[PDB]
Amino acid sequence: AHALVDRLSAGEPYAVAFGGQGSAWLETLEELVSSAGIESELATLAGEAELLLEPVASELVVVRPIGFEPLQWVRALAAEEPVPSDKQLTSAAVSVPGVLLTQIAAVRALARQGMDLTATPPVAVAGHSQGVLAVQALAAKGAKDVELLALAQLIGAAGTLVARRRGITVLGDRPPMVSVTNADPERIYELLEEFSSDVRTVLPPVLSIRNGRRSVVITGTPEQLSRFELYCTQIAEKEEAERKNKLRGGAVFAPVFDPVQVEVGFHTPRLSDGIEIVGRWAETVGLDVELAKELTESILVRQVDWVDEITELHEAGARWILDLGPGDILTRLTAPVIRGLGIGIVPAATRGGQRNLFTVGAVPEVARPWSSYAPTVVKLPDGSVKLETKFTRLTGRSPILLAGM
Amino acid sequence: IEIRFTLTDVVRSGGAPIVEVDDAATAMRAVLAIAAGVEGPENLPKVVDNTATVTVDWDPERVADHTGVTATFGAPLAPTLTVVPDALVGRCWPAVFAAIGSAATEAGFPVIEGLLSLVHLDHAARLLAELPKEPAEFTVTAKASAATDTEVGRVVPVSVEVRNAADGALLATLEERFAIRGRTGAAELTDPVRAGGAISDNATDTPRRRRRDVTVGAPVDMRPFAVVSGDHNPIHTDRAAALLAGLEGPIVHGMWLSAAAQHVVTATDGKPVPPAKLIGWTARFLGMVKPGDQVDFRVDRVGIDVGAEVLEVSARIGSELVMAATARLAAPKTVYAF
Amino acid sequence: AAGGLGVERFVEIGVKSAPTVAGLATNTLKLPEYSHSTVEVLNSERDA
Repeated sequence: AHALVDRLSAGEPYAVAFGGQGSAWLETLEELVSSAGIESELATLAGEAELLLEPVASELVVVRPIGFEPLQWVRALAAEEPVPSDKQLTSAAVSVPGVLLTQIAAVRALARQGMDLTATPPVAVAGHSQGVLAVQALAAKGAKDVELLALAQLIGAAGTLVARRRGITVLGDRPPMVSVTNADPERIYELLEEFSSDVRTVLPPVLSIRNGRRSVVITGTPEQLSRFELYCTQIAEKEEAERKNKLRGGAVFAPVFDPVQVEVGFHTPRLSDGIEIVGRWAETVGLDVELAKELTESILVRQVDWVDEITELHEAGARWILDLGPGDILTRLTAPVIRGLGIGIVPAATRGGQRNLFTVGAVPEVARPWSSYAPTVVKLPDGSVKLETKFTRLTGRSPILLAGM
Repeated sequence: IEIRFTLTDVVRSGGAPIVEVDDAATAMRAVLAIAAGVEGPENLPKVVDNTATVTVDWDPERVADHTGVTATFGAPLAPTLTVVPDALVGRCWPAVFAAIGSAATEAGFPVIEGLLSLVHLDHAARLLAELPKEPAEFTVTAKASAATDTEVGRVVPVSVEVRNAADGALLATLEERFAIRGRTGAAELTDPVRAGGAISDNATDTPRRRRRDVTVGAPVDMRPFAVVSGDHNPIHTDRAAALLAGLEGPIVHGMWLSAAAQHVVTATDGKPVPPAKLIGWTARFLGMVKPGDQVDFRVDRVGIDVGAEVLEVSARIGSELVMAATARLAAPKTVYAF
Repeated sequence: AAGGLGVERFVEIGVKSAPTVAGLATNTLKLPEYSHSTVEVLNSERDA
């Protein structure tokens, strides 16, 4: 008896969200296996992973051997001794498929208890970065499940072959993925454009993710990103001399800059040679569906305008959003984005938020629709008009006062 | 691919109930020939005659795979070059092996060589003052300088010349010496004796300087390096062949280690600028290495040759010495003002 | 910058004259060169 699903059926609508790369997936996958009492799906998913690689008529010569049997690494990690380094596990080749498996296993978990109820109905299914993959075949029939993992195996593979990290330095530390805070999307692109003016077409930084109002993410070659890092520092310091003059228009900006743990540039032209190869990799497999070409471009080259997409499905008035992504990523990214517009969001595979899911009474978490506190008009016995607010209601007077002077 | 063998039994001699076919050596060769070359590369030299490598092209993804196969971060290491001099060994490998047997081996040697008994002694890359670069094509020549036998077995030093196709000049010289353990000869005789050195005209002497304390993991499986390098030897892959050869296990490629310790010397004393700095490297394999191995390397600054710093490297897994390495490195580039 | 920015060493010679144009370089390495580069300022007098 799941109230939300029961709500979902008669009452308020729902939307599925899938997280992308940079989710710290392995520790979630390790826990998900340990927290799993049902191995039934993992039997077929492991076999089809073995199968689908063999018939491949696509090039895929380098990829298949560097691919690893998922069942072995898990059982090893369950003996508590074996596991490769985080640096090896975070590489797109083995990471991208593993992230989807964590998400797919996250789908099954809820589907175990309540399936008759916990079956299909979202309004829409949306995804982030490589998360758009697992979105597609979840909306398709169940035989398409590995096709995600199959395409993910292909996505991270070509992306790795085409472009991979050639250097890293403890300071910052410097990745292909960079994030700046507090600064306008226009201002960030300005400094971006200011710096990109000085560099060749081969290594420009570009805006990848716009996470919110003043929070963005710019990406490119780690070295060139480190150069953009220099200009923002100089401006920060020159504006410091401004702030200490005690002037507001003449005040320093207080942004927050710091890199990310992501190993390789995504949504950049540096992955452009990867699209083609990936496309052929799908058609040489039984993966044929017409969106394999569109997903790749969205993941590899085309940027992700995120806030606007999940908001669009949100402005459709769908009250609920779940995220089956590893750890939980994009569940909390979306929350202050929407905040008080009526949306509320439970991380999926999180025990606290799942406690809501499985009960009749603990379900209805619905974040406050600010319009709920919107002022109203009041009449009185002598017939005075009163503008109603949380202030007026208490005091019984107009919501205006002459402050102590 | 299948390998066949044959036995013969004469029980008149009870202590020798089994005596097995003398065609074994020639029979073993035909098996290796099918697997190794598959008649894919073909030139037909006798051991003395030059072994030619037709044409070789270096893709940017072959740069990445090798630099990704061996990586160093925790020590502030930043690999930079178009082609690491370690990448030379991948080009010259399939040609060198062809010289391991011959009529000159038929004359003075029994031609008894277990391939499982093959032991790599030393490997070195000497530069002609040219360094490898981007897309320009390479063509390699391999020659056997000598064929020697030792108290511990048969040794075949192999000289290798790497040339840029488009330009048509010799860029580098690669040196390999292999040890088969069962043979004796009148060709070249050595008891304990072999020697090699990296030497230069103008030299300066220095004092021992500790540079870096290195921590290097060995790969989980040896197949990834086997694919890139072109070394298909079942010793490093198949457990049945490794056990048959009486080995501790699926031994890590000594060649991977060679690029492993090098990549550190490349980035550490070499600093964020390795490419024009290391003009040569030599590597000696002291002991065998199993996968999943935590190995500690230490490079020191010893002396100076031709304005290039010499750097000595020692390797230890616990108490055991593993690799002895030495490299010629140019100093961090200097700009003078008066 | 056009030929690559990797590690550079700046050495001044002439013995006791060495600290000067190095100190000239040092302060110059600070103000325009704030880009965080690995650079070594060496003097014949001081840094021998």
